[PDB]
Amino acid sequence: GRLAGKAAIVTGAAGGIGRATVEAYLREGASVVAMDLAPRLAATRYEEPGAIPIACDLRAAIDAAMADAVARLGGLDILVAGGALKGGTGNFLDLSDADWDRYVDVNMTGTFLTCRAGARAMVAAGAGGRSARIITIGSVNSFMAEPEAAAYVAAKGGVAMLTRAMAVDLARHGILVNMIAPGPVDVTGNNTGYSEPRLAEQVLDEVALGRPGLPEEVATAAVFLAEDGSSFITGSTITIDGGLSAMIFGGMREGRR
Amino acid sequence: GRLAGKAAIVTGAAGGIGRATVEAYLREGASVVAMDLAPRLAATRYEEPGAIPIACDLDRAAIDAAMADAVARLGGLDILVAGGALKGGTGNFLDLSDADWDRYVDVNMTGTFLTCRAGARAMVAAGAGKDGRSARIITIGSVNSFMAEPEAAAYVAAKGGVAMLTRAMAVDLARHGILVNMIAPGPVDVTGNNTGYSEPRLAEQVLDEVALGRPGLPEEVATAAVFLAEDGSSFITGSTITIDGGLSAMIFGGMREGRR
Amino acid sequence: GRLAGKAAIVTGAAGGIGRATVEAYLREGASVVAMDLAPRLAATRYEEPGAIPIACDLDRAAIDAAMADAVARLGGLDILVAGGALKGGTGNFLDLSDADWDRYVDVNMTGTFLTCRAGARAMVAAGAGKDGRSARIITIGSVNSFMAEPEAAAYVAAKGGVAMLTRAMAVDLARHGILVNMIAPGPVDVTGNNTGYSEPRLAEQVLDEVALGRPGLPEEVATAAVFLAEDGSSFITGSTITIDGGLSAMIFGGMREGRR
Amino acid sequence: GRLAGKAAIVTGAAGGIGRATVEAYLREGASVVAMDLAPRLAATRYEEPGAIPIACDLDRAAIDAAMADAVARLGGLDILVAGGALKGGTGNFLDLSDADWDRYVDVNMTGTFLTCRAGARAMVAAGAGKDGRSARIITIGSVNSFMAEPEAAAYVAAKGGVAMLTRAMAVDLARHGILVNMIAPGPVDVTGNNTGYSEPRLAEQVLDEVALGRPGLPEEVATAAVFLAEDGSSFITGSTITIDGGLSAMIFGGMREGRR
Ligand SMILES: CC(=O)N[C@H]1[C@@H](O)[C@H](O)[C@@H](CO)O[C@@H]1O
Ligand SMILES: CC(=O)N[C@H]1[C@@H](O)[C@H](O)[C@@H](CO)O[C@@H]1O
Ligand SMILES: CC(=O)N[C@H]1[C@@H](O)[C@H](O)[C@@H](CO)O[C@@H]1O
Ligand SMILES: CC(=O)N[C@H]1[C@@H](O)[C@H](O)[C@@H](CO)O[C@@H]1O
Ligand SMILES: OC[C@H]1O[C@H](O)[C@@H](O)[C@@H](O)[C@@H]1O
Repeated sequence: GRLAGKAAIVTGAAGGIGRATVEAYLREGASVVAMDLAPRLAATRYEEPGAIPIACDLRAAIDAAMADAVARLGGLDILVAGGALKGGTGNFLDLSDADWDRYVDVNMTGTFLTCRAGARAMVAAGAGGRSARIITIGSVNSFMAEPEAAAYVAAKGGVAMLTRAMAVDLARHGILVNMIAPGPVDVTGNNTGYSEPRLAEQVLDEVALGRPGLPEEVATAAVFLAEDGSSFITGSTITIDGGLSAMIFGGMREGRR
Repeated sequence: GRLAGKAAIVTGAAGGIGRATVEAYLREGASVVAMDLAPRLAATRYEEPGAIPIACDLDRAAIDAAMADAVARLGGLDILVAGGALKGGTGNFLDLSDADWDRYVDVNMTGTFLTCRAGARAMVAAGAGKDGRSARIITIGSVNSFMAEPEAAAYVAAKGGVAMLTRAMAVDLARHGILVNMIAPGPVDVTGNNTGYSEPRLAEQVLDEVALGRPGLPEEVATAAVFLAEDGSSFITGSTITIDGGLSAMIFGGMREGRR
Repeated sequence: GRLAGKAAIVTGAAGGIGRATVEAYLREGASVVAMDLAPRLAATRYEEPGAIPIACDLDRAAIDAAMADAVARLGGLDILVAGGALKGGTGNFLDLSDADWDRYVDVNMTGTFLTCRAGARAMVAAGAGKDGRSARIITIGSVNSFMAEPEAAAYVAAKGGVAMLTRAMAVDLARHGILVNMIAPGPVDVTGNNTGYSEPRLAEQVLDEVALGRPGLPEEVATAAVFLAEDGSSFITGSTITIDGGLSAMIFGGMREGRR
Repeated sequence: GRLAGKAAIVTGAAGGIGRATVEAYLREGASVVAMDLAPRLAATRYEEPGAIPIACDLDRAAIDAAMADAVARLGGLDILVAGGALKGGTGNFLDLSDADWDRYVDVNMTGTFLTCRAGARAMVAAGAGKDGRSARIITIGSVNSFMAEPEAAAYVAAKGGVAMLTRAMAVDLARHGILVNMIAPGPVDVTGNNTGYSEPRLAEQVLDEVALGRPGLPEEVATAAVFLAEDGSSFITGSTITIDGGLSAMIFGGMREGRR
């Protein structure tokens, strides 16, 4: 396997993308801690065996969970920071302090705290001929805004520049740092995530491939960015969006018109 | 003047860029509130007359109070320039403390959010759009909103936050007659002394990395704040004007003829 | 006027954006050559007086001849706006012919290169930088310089070409006192008739994809050509000013309140 | 192997990146045509067996002939890597000749267009999509697709062209079951000798501007060509994978701890 013998922590590991990443990592020979909220971990099953579940709460909690995870793995080669609150709130005019703080604190500051803890553990465990790997999960919303979700969109721009600042500062310490930017991803397991009629029409217009992605289609990039061969890739984004961010006036194309 | 009769609030108005913007706005016929920390306002003079100083503190209670007072004194609000910002690095990301992280995110990202939400609500209350013309929000980000300097992860992250906040604001506020854009400065000498980038290793890297081979002046950034606030810029929203002497356009600038 | 005493060439000067730029430049005190095809110049009127018409054809021989004549009549060159462009799509990439490819690349990419090389040489010959101020090259790209419309691969490719040409020119010409920037318009109605984007499916997609919910006017683009040509923009080079009503800032605009 | 049973054409297959890609593709179970100039193919050896060499001249007649022959021998086409490219600078933009311009645009932009149009038509003819899996076009651009090096305006312009071509292809070919992406390498040492970036001023600027402080190896780029060609990458189209050791992510790298 392409990750044979590597120690990995995946946060948000109960959710769609996090879950698909745990499974792809186990399948490629890694030892994997799956970190998420206690209830969620309780309620999930993985199609691959070997996952070490560890409950956490995306500051004291984060440090405790990360220390425990590194203790059980005997080190740390790979961090996938997949923990994230999703969803919109309404127009920016009515955006409350509580909604702002929740998205910024959970998504931006939570990812910072997790990645600082991970990076320090990687250095302590001797990162660097080969390099440790930090992988953040951002969004096409790290670059272009959806309506009525200013707190989530701002946080994602924060995560994108955090990723680049981390790449720059951690290069000397033998750690490579990159982001994965998914477009729409159906996480229902049911093919019902984007089935609301107006939403399904706009997916057909705005995504070149005309559909949402599956979690497995994102996890594959997390393997690519964790493997030995990706040793000159740092500070970059792998965008996984079926052409969403590449296209304008996609509603006018042949086949849609 | 190009801003004749418009009501403007400029935050960070004691600092270099904020100060140059207050002066350009007064020169172009606007009524201007200059907002900054009380001490700083006390210690500044403007080369143009008419500025209405109002002390503020980018808590949240403070921001609302200062904005309400500002709008009361202006009799409305057409233009907001959110220039308040903590600058500077801390050290390597490995040693970045919770306190430094929180301070940059809370002051630069959340402070800009709180100021812009207050501003936007005041603009709507004052009838933005009603005569066919649009109110204007202008945020000051940085080349660090797109590319990272070393040893400043908290500041760089916050600037990415401000860049996407700006685009989310543009999208949501278009229906309310408000246009929202960012100005992204590269290196800007704010000493008044031409000494801001004079440390020898730094001055060498400015010569290599900036195509024009020098730092900018605050006035060179203020000119874009006038452009983005004027009536003519009525189809410009969700965009960035980058003011960096070619920094973000160039790679291997140390190899160019004249440098090598 | 903001361009008082400056010598400017505007190419594509019969067309919408080029015409609006000639008029804004005359209104701001510049001496202006209007360059375009002979027939088109014959068929156009400007709402401002003073334009020096000069026919051209974006041969290479033609471009040099026209530029030499223009510079002779102006007595120098401070400002070039390279607005000449073939627009329009062809069909799916699978069926894109050699003739359509060559025509879009040759006219839009190479024609902009030839015009800007001639302009830059003339600017240096006329002493660009000598008075501490810089000459200015302004290219007209598109949102298609960064994101692709369907069924227009030749036009889209050429626009990405022009975007990178612009940056390469910024880097190489900084030492010669010339600043180089691009303007990237989104949809612009050039009918004078409010009928450019009136086909019903198209009008629906403009409402969905443009935050301001309409096409721009030529005048809304020209305003940036003045900003980029004036003395105050002296630290701005290698950049893009995007004028698209939020098109490139937004995704899933069809879902927003007021549209769904 | 991850490409087991797939038919691939790799152009520029004698050169560093193209060679490393042919080898990685053979190692992952693909049948591979290696396309390049006749002399170069004659002079190269691959560390893996199975390559089908086919001479070509990125010569429009030549391209079609070589591609028809390649598809005939493979019995179809699942994967195209368009790696053919002229590299190198010329001098300042002011002195850039028509002949250098045309050679870079014609070989790098137009040659990539002709190759990819041929490839895409073959892929459709061979039934791309029928089994629910998609054919794959991979273009080799550069960090110069986005930011300019000095003294290489023709090469840089062409790379911006190839970047936007890639996106226009992604958009138009999605309905035909083909995914299209670019790989953007930073500095890559293609000497086999660790001498590519050894000139002292250059080596110094690589240390300053690349976060990893070195050039890449061809193998470090080829790995992304495998990723983009495999079945798992089925939601990735219109994108860029940048492989540059942090070059495009960083500013003022010369100031970082360990360098200053
Ligand atoms: C606001 C929000 O939570 N957006 C989701 C998803 O709903 C979107 O489809 C996707 C990008 O379109 O971003 C996100 O992953
Ligand atoms: C970290 C920080 O505060 N950066 C400053 C300044 O020091 C830099 O020169 C400039 C970007 O280069 O950004 C900023 O305006
Ligand atoms: C194919 C083409 O020429 N595109 C035009 C115009 O049709 C579009 O509306 C505009 C914005 O997409 O780009 C362009 O200026
Ligand atoms: C001039 C030129 O052809 N640029 C090449 C290469 O020489 C550079 O090292 C690389 C990184 O700048 O870009 C390119 O791939
Ligand atoms: O010229 C300074 C330069 O720093 C880097 O090398 C790159 O990220 C460029 O984009 C930036 O412009």
